[PDB]
Amino acid sequence: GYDTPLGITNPPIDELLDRVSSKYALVIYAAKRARQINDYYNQLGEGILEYVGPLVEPGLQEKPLSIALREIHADLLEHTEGE
Amino acid sequence: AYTLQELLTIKSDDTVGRVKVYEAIVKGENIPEPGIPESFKVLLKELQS
Amino acid sequence: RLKVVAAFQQSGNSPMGMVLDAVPVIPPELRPMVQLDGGRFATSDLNDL
Repeated sequence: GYDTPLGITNPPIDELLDRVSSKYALVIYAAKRARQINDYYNQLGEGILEYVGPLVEPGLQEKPLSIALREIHADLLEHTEGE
Repeated sequence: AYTLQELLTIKSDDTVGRVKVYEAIVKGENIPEPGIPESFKVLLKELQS
Repeated sequence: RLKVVAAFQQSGNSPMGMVLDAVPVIPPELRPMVQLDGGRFATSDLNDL
């Protein structure tokens, strides 16, 4: 219910907090997925597709972390809490 | 936390850390976790004296 | 005295650590050795001691 933002602030922060328990968990919850995405890109040439690539279709040469944050907003990831 | 860890370990002291992170950035590999800063190892080898 | 003795007992060590027979020396870099224009020894006196 507001003007669509532009830049790195999309998606917004409050929307994400509705999914994750706390902002401190979200940073890792997204960084690990970004790491998995980067690993998948590294093995794109040849290897096992165990680290499934991006779920949401990426843009034109977007950083993996942006993809992770934009797909987390879509509620497509599940995680376990501390240990 | 991780930002402070990098600022204190991976960009100031750790030699092998600097070499490995530079090579990883040159390639597409993820940045390896930092190591033991030279300051801590020097402090050890000095306090053991 | 009881506090000190109980600390000794709990430590699992022996007091014999208070009499040394072999002092160690730090590596050479920690006491860097410097050569002046005339090659004089003016580095840390650790070498002197």
